[PDB]
Amino acid sequence: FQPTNGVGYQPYRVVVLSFELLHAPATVCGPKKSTNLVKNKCVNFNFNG
Amino acid sequence: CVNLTTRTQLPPAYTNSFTRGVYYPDKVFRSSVLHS
Repeated sequence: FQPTNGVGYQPYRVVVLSFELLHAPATVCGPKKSTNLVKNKCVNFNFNG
Repeated sequence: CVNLTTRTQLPPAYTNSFTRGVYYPDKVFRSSVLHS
């Protein structure tokens, strides 16, 4: 590569993020904030995804 | 490292595994089911 090459020969860096959705303990997470746990009531829940 | 050479050379022995070697294949709780 030289700076003035055509877009065909221009470098495109890549950082593929291979997200693993297998069933197991989950450590990497979204920035969402947690709320208090509510029991014995109809709720919309999100437990670690 | 030190190479230990004072060892008798006999052929391998064999035995019967019976029903050992079964493990939990996954990390999900299930009960009163048969899973293939």
